[PDB]
Amino acid sequence: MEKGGEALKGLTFVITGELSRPREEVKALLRRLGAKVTDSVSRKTSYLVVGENPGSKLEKARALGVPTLTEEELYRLLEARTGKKAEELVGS
Repeated sequence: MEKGGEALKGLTFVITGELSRPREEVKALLRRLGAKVTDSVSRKTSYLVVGENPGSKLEKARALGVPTLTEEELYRLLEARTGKKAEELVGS
């Protein structure tokens, strides 16, 4: 009876321009995860998904004070909540 519904919701994720990779695919699953996402910074944001390495996110992902959100946590609760591979392929 307890559906819970609290994977990683209540958090926002912003993508610096494009992070240097497909930010629409990961964002298409983020919304499905209940959590919200953005692509700008004014104050209420200050949350970015660190996926790539040399991604353009190096600006908000490095942040000399701003807080960045590890995309790993998003990748965890995603599978830990989806119960299936996020790629839907690869193998085993």
